[PDB]
Amino acid sequence: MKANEIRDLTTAEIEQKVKSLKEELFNLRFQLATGQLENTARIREVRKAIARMKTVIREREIAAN
RNA sequence: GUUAAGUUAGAAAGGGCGCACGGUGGAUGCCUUGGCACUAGGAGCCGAUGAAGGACGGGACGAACACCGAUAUGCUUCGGG
Repeated sequence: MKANEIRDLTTAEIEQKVKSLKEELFNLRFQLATGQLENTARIREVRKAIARMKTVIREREIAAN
């Protein structure tokens, strides 16, 4: 997964992919708060995903600049 | 069993001296995760590309330490295991 963010398209698809898993994160926090989420570690790994694959965007932008 | 007058062990409310067994308390013994004085070498600055230092906040519960900064208990990317 540490490579796919570079391998796939430059910037376009990562954007709505960010918004999609941010949707997932919001849903995860809501089910956590109401006390129904089971697979907890999902909450960690989605945030890790967000961090890494917007870090990729930042480094790509600065490198291009 | 009476006179009569003489003589003395006897006691324990409690207490004193030793003996035994306990409590408390943290002395002494032993130890060290800290500290002191120094030797040899490196280094002797940081800051508007925002410092030193903080407040606030981040974790599958929530406080505190430590780490971190809304990419928040971390990440990408060269290595070592």
